[PDB]
Amino acid sequence: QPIHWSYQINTFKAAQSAYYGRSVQFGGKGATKNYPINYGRAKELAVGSEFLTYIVSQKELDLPVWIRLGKWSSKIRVEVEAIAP
RNA sequence: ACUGAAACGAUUGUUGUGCCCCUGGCGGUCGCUUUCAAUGCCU
Repeated sequence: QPIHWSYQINTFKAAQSAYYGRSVQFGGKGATKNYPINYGRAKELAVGSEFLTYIVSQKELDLPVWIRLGKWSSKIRVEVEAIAP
């Protein structure tokens, strides 16, 4: 559940590793296969955000206080409390 | 296969080109090197 959230729209690119770069149309010659050629804009969930989840288990659980999520393996602080009986 | 695996908004570019701290201006004005003195004493 999102408790507090914001979005950033940030561009991402393909690198020109060679000294010479041609902008090629996607599906053109030398570009005929589905790969991230050219550029795109990602609407990311931003640092200014907080989400709430619940884990239910039948045994005391050594939950990691850091996790990674998504397309770019991005860090989340997990702060966790066991809800007492 | 975490709505997954990899993922450069990049490449190039001179805040540039011209420009007299310039013009005018008397270190000027006033001012006695002055005041006193035996070529002297004797033949």
